[PDB]
Parts: sequence; C-alpha cells; structure tokens
Amino acid sequence: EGVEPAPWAQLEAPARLLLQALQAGPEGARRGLGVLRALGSRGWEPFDWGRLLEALCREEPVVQGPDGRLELKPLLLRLPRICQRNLMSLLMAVRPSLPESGLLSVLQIAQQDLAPDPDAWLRALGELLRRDLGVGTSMEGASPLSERCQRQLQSLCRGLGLGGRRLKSP
Amino acid sequence: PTMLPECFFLGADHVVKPLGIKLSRNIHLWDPENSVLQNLKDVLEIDFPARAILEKSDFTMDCGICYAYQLDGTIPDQVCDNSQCGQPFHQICLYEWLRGLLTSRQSFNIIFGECPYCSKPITLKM
Amino acid sequence: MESLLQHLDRFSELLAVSSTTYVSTWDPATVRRALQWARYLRHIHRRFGRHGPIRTALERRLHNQWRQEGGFGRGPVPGLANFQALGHCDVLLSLRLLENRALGDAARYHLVQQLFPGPGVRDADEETLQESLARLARRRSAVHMLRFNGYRENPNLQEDSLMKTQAELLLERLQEVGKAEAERPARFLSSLWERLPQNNFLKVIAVALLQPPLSGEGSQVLVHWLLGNSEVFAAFCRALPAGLLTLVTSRHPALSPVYLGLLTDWGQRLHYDLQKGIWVGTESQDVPWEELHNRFQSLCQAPPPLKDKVLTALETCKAQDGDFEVPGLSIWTDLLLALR
Amino acid sequence: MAQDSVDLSCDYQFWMQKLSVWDQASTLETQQDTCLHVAQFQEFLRKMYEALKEMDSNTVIERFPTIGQLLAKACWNPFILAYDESQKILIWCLCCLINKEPQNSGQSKLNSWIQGVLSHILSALRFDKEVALFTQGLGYAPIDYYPGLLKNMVLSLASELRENHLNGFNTQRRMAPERVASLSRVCVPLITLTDVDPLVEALLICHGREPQEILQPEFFEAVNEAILLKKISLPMSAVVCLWLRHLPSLEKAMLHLFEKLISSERNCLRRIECFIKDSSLPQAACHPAIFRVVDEMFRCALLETDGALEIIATIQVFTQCFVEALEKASKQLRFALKTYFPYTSPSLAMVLLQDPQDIPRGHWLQTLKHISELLREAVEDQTHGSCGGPFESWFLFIHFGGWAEMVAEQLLMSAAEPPTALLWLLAFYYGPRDGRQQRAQTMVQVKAVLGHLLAMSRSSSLSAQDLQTVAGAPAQQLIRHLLLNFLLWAPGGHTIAWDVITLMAHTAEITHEIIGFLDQTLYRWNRLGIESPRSEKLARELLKELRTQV
Ligand SMILES: [Zn+2]
Ligand SMILES: [Zn+2]
Repeated sequence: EGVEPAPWAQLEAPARLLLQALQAGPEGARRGLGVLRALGSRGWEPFDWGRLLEALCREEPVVQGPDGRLELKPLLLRLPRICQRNLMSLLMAVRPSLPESGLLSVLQIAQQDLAPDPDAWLRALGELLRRDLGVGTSMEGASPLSERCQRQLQSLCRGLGLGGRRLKSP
Repeated sequence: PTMLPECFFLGADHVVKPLGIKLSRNIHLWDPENSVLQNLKDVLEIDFPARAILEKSDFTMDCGICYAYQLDGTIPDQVCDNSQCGQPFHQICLYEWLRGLLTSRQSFNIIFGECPYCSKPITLKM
Repeated sequence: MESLLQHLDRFSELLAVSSTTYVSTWDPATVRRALQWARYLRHIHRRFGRHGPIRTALERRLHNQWRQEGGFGRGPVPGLANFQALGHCDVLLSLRLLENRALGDAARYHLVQQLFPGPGVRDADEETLQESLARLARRRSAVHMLRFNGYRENPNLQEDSLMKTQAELLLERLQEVGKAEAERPARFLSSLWERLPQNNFLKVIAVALLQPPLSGEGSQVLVHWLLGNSEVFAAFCRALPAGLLTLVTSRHPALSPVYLGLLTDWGQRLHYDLQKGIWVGTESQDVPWEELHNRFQSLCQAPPPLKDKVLTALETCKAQDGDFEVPGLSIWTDLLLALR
Repeated sequence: MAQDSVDLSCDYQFWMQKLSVWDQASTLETQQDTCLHVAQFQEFLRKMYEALKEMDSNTVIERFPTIGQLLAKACWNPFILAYDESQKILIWCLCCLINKEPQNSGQSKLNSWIQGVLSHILSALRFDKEVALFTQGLGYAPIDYYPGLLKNMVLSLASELRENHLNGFNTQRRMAPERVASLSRVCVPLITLTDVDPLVEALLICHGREPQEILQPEFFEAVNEAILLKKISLPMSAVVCLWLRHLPSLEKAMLHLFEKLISSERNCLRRIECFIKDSSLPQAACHPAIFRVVDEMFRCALLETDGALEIIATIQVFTQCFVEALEKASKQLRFALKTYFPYTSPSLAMVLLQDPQDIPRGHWLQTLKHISELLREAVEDQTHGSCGGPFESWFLFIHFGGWAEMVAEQLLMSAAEPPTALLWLLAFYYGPRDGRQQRAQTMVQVKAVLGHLLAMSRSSSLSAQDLQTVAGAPAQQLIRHLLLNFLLWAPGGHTIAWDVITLMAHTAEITHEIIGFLDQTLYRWNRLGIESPRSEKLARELLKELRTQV
C-alpha cells in the first residue's frame, strides 16, 4: 500500500553497500571507509565514483508539501539525511581521488541556492569542499556558518582587548 | 612522497608504547634523499618481516558491518553459507541489517535474507 | 517494633476518615500531627524498610487490614496500598484533604502554607513535600500529553502499555495475597468478576498470563482459576483476538485442549444453506464462520507442539461426522480444506 | 525602583490575549507557540509572584480582575505545566490569592474556585476510563502507579520508535511521523523530567530515512540548553547525533564555551579542561564534520581579536582533549589528519601530535628547532604543493600547547648563542605575516635584549629600571612575555618581580593578559610535571595578588 523501496534500490550493488552503510547514525562515516577497504579486498578492486556521482545529481519526481505539488528532486536531497551528512564527511576524506566534473555538479546542488529551508549542514560541507578544491574562495561572506552565529561571535570577541598580532593585511 | 608521512599503530597497547615513543625521539632524523623504508628502518631502529605469513596474512575476522571484533562479548560468529564470501558478522549487526532490507523474510525466531556482501540466502536464529 | 503498630494503625484510621466529610473538628494541630506522623513513616520506610522482620510484620498488619475491610460492605476504602505507600503517605493525605470541601478555612490556609512555604527553604536537604507535589503534576500533565499526542492501542495487547501495566498491578496484588495465605486468589478473582468491567478485565488477565516473571506463580494461579471456573473462560475465547489466544496456548498447554473443546462445541451448532454458499449459525450470538475460520487459522499458524495437536483434533471430529471429501457436509472437512 | 505596574500590566494584556489563543493547546500551532514563549511566561510569573508576595489578597484589584482566568488558561494548558518550576510558582501565586477568613462571598467563591483548580492539577481523572475503574476497584489512588504507568507509556514509544528505525525500507507499519512530531513537542516542556530521558534518547538516535527533517528545532534548542546547563545528562551517542542533525545547536554549544573563557572564568584553565571534557565536544569532534565547523568558529574569533592569548589557551585545551579522545576510540577506522586540518602538510601535524610528557626535557630543543625549520619551508617557500598561506601553518602551531610556549623558556636556557631557528619561530608566533626584512629586525632586537638579560642574570639581583630601558612599538608583547619568562626562570627573580609588574601593568588589559600567561604557564608545568618550586609558589602568589588589582 505504502511500500517505497529505498532510492538506491536500482543502483549497482557496491553503491548499495556504501549508502546502505552510511544510513546508520554518526559512525556512518567510518563504516563508509570500512566499505572502501572491504572493496579494495573484493574482486572489483576499483569503485567507479563517476557512476555514483552522476546517480546522485540525476533527478526523479516527488509530490510533497500539500498532496498536490510536482517537483524534480536530485538523489542527494532525496536520500536519507544522515547518509547525506556522512557522505559529505567521506568526500572530504577522499576529495583528491574524485574527478572535478562530478564534484562541482554535486556542490551546486548542495549550495541549495534558491530554496526555502536549505539544509545548513549540506551547504556547509559544500563550502568545506569548495574551500578544499581551491575554486570557492567564492569572493563572498562564504564561511560554513550561520549569520546569527557570525554576529554573536563578533559581539563577544569585542568584549576582549585585541591581540597585537597582525593577521589581516590591507 | 619522500617527506615524512602520518603513520599510526594497531596491536598490543604494551608493544605500541616504545615504538610510539622512539618515533617521537627519532622523527627529526627523517630525511627526504633516502626512501620511506630507508628512513623508517633507521628512525624506528628495526627491520620489518618480508611477508611473515603470505597465505593467512590476515582475514579481517571482523563484523563486516561494524568492522570491529568484540561487539559486547559477541565475536564475529554468524557467517555466510558461501565459499566466495565467508564473511563473519555479529548477530546484532546482521539482525539490524537484514530486518531493514525489503528482500529478507522473518520466520518465528529466524531471519532468512541476503548476505550483505554477496546477496545469497543467509539465516539468523536469535 | 510494637511502638510502630500503635502509631501506624491510628494513622491508618486518621487517613481513612481524612477523605470522609465530618471535617469540622480539625485544626492546624491535627494537620501538624498528621504530617509529622507521615514524616516519621517516610523516615521508617528509608531507615529500616529494607531487610527487616519489621518489614514483613508491617505488611502482615497492612494486608490483614485490607482483607478484614474486604472491598465489601461498610466502604470500599483504598487506604495506603502497600509497603511502598509508607514513602508518600503524606501526599495521599495532602491530595485527599484538598478534595474534602468540609475543610475549615483556617486549617486550609495553614495547611497550604506548610505544604508550599515558598522558596524560603529552597535550600532543603531532604526532598520536602512541596517538590514531590510539583513532580506529580509534572508527570501527571506529562502523561496527558503523551496519551493525546502519540499514544496508540498497539493491536498486540501484550505490546500495549495500559493493559501491560494494569496486569502488573494485579500480579503485585496477588503476590502479596499468596504470601499472606489467609484467602486463596480464587475468592479475590470471584469478587473482581462481579465488581469490574469484564471486557477490560479479561484482556488484563490475558496479557498477565504472558509477562515474564518479576520476583511465574502468578500465571500458574490464573490458569487454575480459569480451568476451575468454565463460564468465564467461555467468554474469554469469545472476547479476545486470535493471536492472543494462540500465544496463551503455546505458553500454557493447560489451555490447548479445553479451548479446542469450545470450538468443537461451536462448530456443531451451525448449519449450511445451499443458496448462499456459507456456514451460518441458527442463533444470532453463535460465533460465525468468519470468526471460527480465523481462530483455527491462527491456532494452526503456531509452533509445532500445538499444530499437530489441533490438526489431529480436526481429523478426529471429521471422521465422527462422516469422512466426506466434499464440501457441504462436514463443517470440519470444510475447515481442513480451507487451510490450503 | 521606577515602573511598579506599567511593564507588567502591558505584558499581562500580551499574555492574557495569548493564553486565550493557546487554550489547552490540543492543536499543533497552539503548541509550537506555547512551546517557544513559555520561558518568558515563567519570568513574568516570577515578577508576578514578587508583586503578589509583597501584598495580600482580595484587598487589592491590581490585576485581580482576570488573574483567575489567566491562571485558569495557564493551568488547563499542560504544555505550560511541564516547564521547570512553573507549577510550583503558579501554586505560590494562588497561595497569595487565597484568604484564611473570607467575609464577602466573592473571596469564598475564589477560594472554592482555587480548590477546584488545585484538584484539577493535582488529583483529576482526565485519563482513560477503563484504567480508572480497574485501579479504583483494585484499591489504588492515581498517585502510586502514575509513575510506573508513565515509564511504561514511554518505554512503549521508546521501543516502538526504535523499531521504526530497524525497518529501514520494510513493507510494514511506518509509524506516521505526525506522532513523532507530536512527542517532540511534548519532550521540550519536560526535558527536565527524569522519567522521560529514554524517550528523548530514542528520538535523537533513530532519524531513519526521510529526505527531510521531521522534528522541530524548538526541540533541538531545548535539548541543547538542558545539556550545557547539565540538567539531563545523556549518553554520548545521543548528543553526537543531535549535533550532527541540527547544526545551529553545535554552533550554539561553542558560543556557550566562549562565554565561559571570555566572561565568567577568565584564566581558570582547570575549570576549562573540566568544561571541555564534561561537554562531549572532543568526542563529537572524532567526526570530520563537527571538528571542521568548530575550527572555523575558532578561526573567526582568532581574527576579531587579533590573537587573544586567552582564546589561544582554550584551543590548546581543545586539541589536547580532542587528540586523546581521537586516540582512544580509533584503533581501527579513524579519519586521516589531512581530513581534519586539510590546509597544511600531514608531516607537520604528525610531528606536532607527539606530546612532550613522553619526550626527555633535554630533547625539546631538538624537536622545536626541527619544527621551525620545516615551518620556514612551508611559509617562506610558499610554492605549489604547500599551504595556501602562512596563516594556516600558524593556525597549525596554535592548536599545540607545549610547543609554542616552550621556545621562550628554551631561549633563556640557550641565551649563550641563541639558535636562529628558535628566534625566527618565536617572532613568527608573536607576529606572522611580517616580510623577511621585519623578521630579521625582530630576531636581532631580541638577540640584543638576550645579551642585556644574560648580563643581568649573571649579575646580582639588580633594579627594574635597567629592564624597563631595554623594554622601551610593534614588538612589545614579544618582549614582555619573554621578560616575564626571565623573571619566573632566573633565581634572581622572586625579588624584583613586583617592581617590573607594576611598571608594565599600565592598563587592566596588560594585567588580564599576564594573568592568562601565568595560568597557561602553570597548567603547562603541572601537566608536563616540570617545576622549580620557587617559580611555582612565586607565580601562584603574583597570580593571587594581581587578580585583586586587575
Ligand atoms: Zn558487529
Ligand atoms: Zn555472503
């Protein structure tokens, strides 16, 4: 009646482990690693990240909010939220070892530009991958954080006598 | 590459100490003209064994979900009825895996359902 | 030891009359006296409550009080229920006096002032009465909110909460009577049967049979009560769901053979009509085909030690009513076929 | 002493108009609204008690008009009655509002209406009919099982919600999240109530599968506050998965760390190690997300203050405890330090992780002198395949307490021929981003002052003006901190300490700076265990006496 199979049901089996694994609470991220070493040890010694990096961006249909509103969601926002947060962890963990083409397609989504209720976390780890690639200096106020944070931290730094250190170079 | 790597140690907490200490002492005696091994042999003041066991090197004799031995007195005990997987598991890990999957089906105090690694019938009796 | 009997029994009398509306005579003196006696009991409960012959002596006085009063005649007074109720006697007393409208106005002011000073004794080393009373309202309003914003009747009554808990109130309330050995559980459960709502009651009992042991003498007593009194057990099998009776049986095999006995006895007061292709009863209350299919459905859908039993009890009542191998003759052929 | 009734009589009409909105909050939004504003309601009520406490009942008509109906609405609403002491307070209110001797029937009618309300709170059967009948017959009054009852209800949900987890894509009863939502509104009022912990626990671990969040952050913020005031004390797994799924709670625990180090407990670094360890932060920080976000709020404070020594000390404590909670739980499967601090050489971190307790006091010069040489290559030869910039290589050095601070105290011990490596290192610490022209000048100003100070140490116990001459600019904190090092190290100190301190403490800023310096120096020593009892007792005395002066 209301069976849905997981979004990764149709995928090539080792993805299905990776993301099956990252479903599971905050140690998701090791388990993701655990899987990578456990598939260097099984017969497909490689894992085709360009398979998985397409699959993530590709969109499918969803009908949510009311009973009636058609939208096109990509995989990344559609799959389990804890699998998001750890994926993104793991990708700082193997950033070197992915092609750029895919990453950038991921991030752009991540940015969650032009959403109501963006996902803080994702945006942030988006930022923290941009800042590791060397292409998302972004020339903005683009730091992982909330504005409401940024300001409350300036507000308390101000209650202290500045260090003679020189760190800004105008 | 030749530069010092981040390196850290698994095994007996008693055996790990002196090596972890001598590293601390000898780290400034790293050099990038000699190889990684020709720096490591004279830094840790040891030799390594040249495939000490090449057949049973190590079988990750670990849960294949949590990748740990000893989950709460449970050992990697629960296995696959398959020559090509043979992957141990724990009761708890494998129960929380197969019960989540759609494929698996539950008898009275048994779960028949797919081995995570190889997708073959595996049975769990609680 | 005997110093505490004279204290506690006179306190019991005082407590019993507390909620009774003759409160005119009362004053701050009575309230002070009550609460200091209650503090003393609360200190007793604390100090020498655990691993005493004093412990067991007090319970004997308690449970003998609760059986000589009965729940019968002059008044069905609760009283302070048991060994744990020594620890919060005070609060029971407090709650009851407030409900009591006959409470004179001077006593109510001094009372409330003594219960809730303020934060003038915010630094109090013992949890005073004030803090327990907050805690109450809190859990209490707490339980409201869960009940109406996330509680549901589990279908497997065993894995509900209200039932599961009311059972445990019953088990504790028979564990005490068993130790006492003054009246047998039988008499208690007979009186119950008259007094309280039956549908409710049975489900409790049903689930009580299943709760794994807490000191299963409890479960073992209920089966003797049931098998002893046939008339109630007829209503039981009739009132519950199927899976409940299935698990009743596989746990307690003393129930298999008489339950099956009741189905045998219901099947044999049907009759077929040809024109609607269905078994139906004569009388309006006669468990329909629908219901009877289902329960045997279940009983079969059970562990091996019952499935064989019941399946053989079918083949035997089939042969007794002619070994036809065609429908429209033997209710029991029908069933055995309907199980594939 | 200015207002009396005015601010209170305004907020009364705000609240009375809002209680009439909410009214027993048997809907979703009545509840969210109640859920948030409740706290201010509590403070209103404290002010209201003070107002009702000072005066007496039936006599005054201040807000006695509608107070009945305010406290009715409040009471019949249970979302209120679950918050900290609101119920005790509302009782304290009513205790004022009764009369002992009611004379006009209005006062008696109020008193009756209050007995009604109290009974409604305390001893009312607004729960399931069957269970009441059963128990009353059994011979219980509600009180004596309410507890076990409750706990049961919970452990049903607790367990049930745990099951919803285990069915990760099973053709089964998906417990509809609207119930989940429901509870989460119920847990905020009563996070402080002991007999619910487990429930909480099993909501904050079993996220499951939805694209979207399904709880509300009224809940994520409620949890936060009772954690960091330590009024729930959860298991560690609970709170990591909490951070990990409402990022502004994690930011908001870090602020709640800053205010400890900035406002209340300036330079009590034992209380700060206490706060880091009794927060689970080091723990959460095993997780490459959480630490990356932490370090960046740490980075934004390092800039707004241009290197507060007190903010630097709290980083040295964080690293400390991070490493040795990382160490612990990480034998198999930990994330490689190019993952935590990705902006610098893995090599350099791998050196600087090696703690100085587990090195000889004699092999600290070796270690430092090597660190500096590789830093010199990472900063000055800023080439392709290195750091982004110096900043990041300094930010590496900060995190490591022991190393940064030990340069100075080792320069004094090698004042005869100071090593250029350490001079450069130290000028780098007290000033990164200089130009090599400026760093050469800094090193040689320091070398001149090493000559003067070594002459003065090898001399007798001399004046303080001779030292303030060499002190007399943009390298001031370099020289002052080195000179304090001199005072505490040399046996000629403990005599003309005060003479120098009083001169150098122009302002309060300098005093607070040196208090932090001393507490850091002493936490560093007591940790590594290394002491001259002279310098210990001296530093303690001066720290004690200066914290009065400020
Ligand atoms: Zn395991
Ligand atoms: Zn297998």
